[PDB]
Amino acid sequence: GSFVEMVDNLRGKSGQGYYVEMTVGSPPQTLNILVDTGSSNFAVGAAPHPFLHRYYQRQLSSTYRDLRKGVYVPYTQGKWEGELGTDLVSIPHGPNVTVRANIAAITESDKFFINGSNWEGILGLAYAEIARPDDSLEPFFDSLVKQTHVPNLFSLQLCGAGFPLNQSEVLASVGGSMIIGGIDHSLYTGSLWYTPIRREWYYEVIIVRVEINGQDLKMDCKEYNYDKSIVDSGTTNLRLPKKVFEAAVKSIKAASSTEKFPDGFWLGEQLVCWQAGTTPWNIFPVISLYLMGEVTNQSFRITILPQQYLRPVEDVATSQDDCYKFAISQSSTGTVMGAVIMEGFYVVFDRARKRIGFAVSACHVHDEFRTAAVEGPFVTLDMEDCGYNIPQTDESRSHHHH
Ligand SMILES: CN1C(=O)[C@]2(CC(C)(C)Oc3ccc(-c4cccc(C#N)c4)cc32)N=C1N
Ligand code: NI
Repeated sequence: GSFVEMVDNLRGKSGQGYYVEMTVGSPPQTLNILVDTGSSNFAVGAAPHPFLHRYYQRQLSSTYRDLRKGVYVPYTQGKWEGELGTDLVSIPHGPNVTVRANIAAITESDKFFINGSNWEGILGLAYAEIARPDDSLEPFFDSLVKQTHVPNLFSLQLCGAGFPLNQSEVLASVGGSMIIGGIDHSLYTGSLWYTPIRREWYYEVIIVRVEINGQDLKMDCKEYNYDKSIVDSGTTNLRLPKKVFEAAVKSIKAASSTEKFPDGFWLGEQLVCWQAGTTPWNIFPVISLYLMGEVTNQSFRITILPQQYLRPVEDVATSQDDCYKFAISQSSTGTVMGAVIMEGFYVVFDRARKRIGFAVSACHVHDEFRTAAVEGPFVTLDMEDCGYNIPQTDESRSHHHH
C-alpha cells in the first residue's frame, strides 16, 4: 500500500482543474492533461491555439497511426473537435508502462482551453458508454488495464488551497495525487467506506440523505439524485439539483445569518472578504451527504466543511483580506460531487469491484474545531429506492449494442 512515485503527481490552478503530466508519441512529447472522471475521451490539443504553448505534433511521432475518422464534441459551454488516431502513451509519474491508446487530436475548439490553466488536453477516466463518437472508442484506462497488468483501479487525492496565499497576481497553485492501480495508505486516515457504482457510464452513485449542520433536509431522496449523482474530478463545485440547491442555500443562509452577503455571493458571482485570518468559519455549517452502502439498508456519510465549499481567491485590490467564492451551485443535470467534495477525501475509483471509496484525506483543509469526516454505518430499516430512472428517448432506445 505504498506508491511513492505517484504521490504529488497532480498540479493545477484553483478552480481550473487538476492535471497530470503525460507523454504521447515516439519519442515522448510531454503534455499536461486534465484528470476528468466526468468524461471518457483522451483528447489533446494538436494544432496552434492562443492559450496553448505547445501541442501534440502527430508528424513528429513515428508510432502515430491515423484512424481516418473525425470526432465532434459539443457541450453546454462550447465544443472540441478533431481527428481520431492511436499512439503510444505513458504517465511519467505513474506506472512504469507504455500503452497504445486512442487519442483525439483536437484541431478546432471553442471555449475548451482556458488561458493560464496550463493544461493542453483531457484524460476522460469514465466509462465507454459516454465516449465519443460512440462506445466503441476504447477509453484510455480500459486500454491501460487490457494491455498491462495494472489493476483495474485508480485513486485521487485532490488537495485544496488555503490562506495565507503566496501570490496576488495569479490564482493559487493546487496539488494532488493520482495513484494508478492502487491505494496509498499515507494519503488517508481512518476508515475507507465504499458506495456502489450504480451504473458504469459516469461514476454514478446514490445519495440517500442530506444534512446541513446536523439538520435533515427531509426531501424525497430521489430529489438528491435527480436525474443522477456523479463523482466528477472535472467539475470544481458541489453542484446540486435546483430543489436541493434552494433548500441547501436556505439552510446555509440561516446558519450564517449574522453576516448579510449580497445575492451575488450565493450565486457564485461575487467574493466576500474578512480581514486576514479572521474568517468566522464557525458561522458556516457542515454539509453531510449520506451515500448508499455496500450492504442493503446501510449508508455512510461524508461530511465537508466551509473550508471546502468556500474557495479562497486572493484579490489584487483586496490583498490585505481573505476573500472567498461560494462553490455550491445549481444543476439541471443532477448532483455533481466535484472538487468541493473530493478535496475533503481520498477517493478510490474501484472499477474492478464496481464501487467508490471515501476516506478522510490526509491533506484536507480544516481547523481545530471541525474536520471533514467519513462515518458509518447508518442503518435504515426498509431503506427506500433513491435512484432516478432517466426517461428513455426513442433515439437512445433505437441503438443496438452488439
Ligand atoms: C463538467 N465537465 C465538463 O464540462 C468537461 C467536458 C469536456 C468535453 C471533457 O470538456 C471540458 C473542458 C474543461 C473542463 C473544465 C474547465 C475548468 C475547470 C474544470 C474543473 N474542475 C474543468 C471540463 C470539461 N468535463 C467535465 N467533467
Ligand atoms: Ni443490430
